[PDB]
Amino acid sequence: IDGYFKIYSKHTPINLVRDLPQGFSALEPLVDLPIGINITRFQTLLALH
Amino acid sequence: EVQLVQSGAEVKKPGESLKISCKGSGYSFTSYWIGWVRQMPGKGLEWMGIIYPGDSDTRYSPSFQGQVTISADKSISTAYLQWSSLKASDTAMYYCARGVAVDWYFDLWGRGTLVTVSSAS
Amino acid sequence: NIIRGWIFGTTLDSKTQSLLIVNNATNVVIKVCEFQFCNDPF
Amino acid sequence: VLTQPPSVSGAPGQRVTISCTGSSSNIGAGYDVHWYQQLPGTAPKLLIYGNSNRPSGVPDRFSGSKSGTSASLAITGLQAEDEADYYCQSYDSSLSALYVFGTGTKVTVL
Amino acid sequence: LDSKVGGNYNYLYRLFRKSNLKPFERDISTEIYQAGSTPCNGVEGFNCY
Ligand SMILES: *[C@@H]1O[C@H](CO)[C@@H](O)[C@H](O)[C@H]1NC(C)=O
Repeated sequence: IDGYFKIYSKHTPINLVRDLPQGFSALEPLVDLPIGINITRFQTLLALH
Repeated sequence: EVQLVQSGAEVKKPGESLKISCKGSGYSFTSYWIGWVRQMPGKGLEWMGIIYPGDSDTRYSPSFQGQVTISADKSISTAYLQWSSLKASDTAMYYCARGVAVDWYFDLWGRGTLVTVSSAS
Repeated sequence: NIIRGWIFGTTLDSKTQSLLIVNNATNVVIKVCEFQFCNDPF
Repeated sequence: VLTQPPSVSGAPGQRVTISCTGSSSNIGAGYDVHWYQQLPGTAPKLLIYGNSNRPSGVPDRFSGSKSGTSASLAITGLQAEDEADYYCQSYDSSLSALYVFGTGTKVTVL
Repeated sequence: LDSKVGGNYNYLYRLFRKSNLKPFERDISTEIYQAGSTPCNGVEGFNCY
């Protein structure tokens, strides 16, 4: 937004993995990147184990 | 011709002024970064400052602020070097060489002023 | 376990400047470099 | 501010790279590097500027190059006139100063 | 401070506004802007400036 990329983080333990648990968790701006780029797609690729 | 001439050898005492005429020709004077550079005898070149004849804009040096006087005369297209008070150790050569903005290098150098200043006359 | 590493970015194809938020070695590279286009990264 | 080898020796007919090793704001920051030929007993003469450009009167045997955080002046076929002193210098944004000059490199012919 | 005789050709500008620019944005990508609706494939295409 306005050219300043934003990242938020809130790590919370969760025992259940099949059904996503309820409850409200509000994230926090751990960093406010001034990347100054366009972003029009993304993905997530992990490592191999 | 494009040439920046200097003044002759001088021996004198600290405290008084030494005026140097470095006339500029063959280039648009009010459009080039003219400046002075000093070198200690047997040492490297150390930058003093560059002055713009258009606005007399001078950017001096950390290690050489409050020690020397610089100016220019666009009326006669001549660079002026002056001293409010000299020093015994100030015996060194001073070069008036014209640089250019962007890439910040001297494209042409003047002959330079060989000046010997000491407490003795 | 662990979610190991994370790869982001528009296209990684120089049409835009890229973006990358990998997590490793107790550091977070948030560099915008045009990283390798690979379907099996680390 | 720009460190340089105090004395570099070169035999005639040999090519030597005058190492202009610098900091991360003078050379490694992508800024351009310029050289002056401090001929002993006279004023320095421009020899290389822009890392690739050669001014009028500079023979093609004189050459310059940049290698990351360091710069090199390639001189081919050293002759009697090549016994000269060289100052590589560049621009420093962080020190406010327009001009920053090297420590110097005395060159002698063996 | 930028008196380069013959022009400092290092300062650039996007002459061909491809589209509207979002505030504080910055785009760094060189590609021929076709004005004749033809595949540029470089600069060979017509009106690929
Ligand atoms: C970002 O990319 C989208 C899709 O190409 C485009 O519609 C949008 O205008 C772009 N924003 C800018 C100007 O960077």
